[PDB]
Amino acid sequence: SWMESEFRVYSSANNCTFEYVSQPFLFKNLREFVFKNIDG
Amino acid sequence: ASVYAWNRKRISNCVADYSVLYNSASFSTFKCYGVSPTKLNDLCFTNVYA
Ligand SMILES: *[C@@H]1O[C@H](CO)[C@@H](O)[C@H](O)[C@H]1NC(C)=O
Repeated sequence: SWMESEFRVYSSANNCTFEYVSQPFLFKNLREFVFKNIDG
Repeated sequence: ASVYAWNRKRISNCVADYSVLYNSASFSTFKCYGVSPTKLNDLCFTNVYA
């Protein structure tokens, strides 16, 4: 089996304001994304 | 919780069907300030705390 740990990304997290879970966002395959942040 | 050390819950990212609590017979009192309890189902807030 395999194990994954987010503790190598951050040591801790507090005061969480938002959470969302869905399906994965991600010859060879080319993946393109656009990230915008408008009006919150 | 005890009154000197009251607890808080944060409510977000949900649909607040306030009519469920307003029309409940399990309460002895229900009073609102700054808002009417019969209009709550038509309102949106940035945060709700209980
Ligand atoms: C959590 O974050 C919100 C938004 O920045 C802030 O208003 C609130 O005071 C923070 N809570 C704590 C305990 O820091």
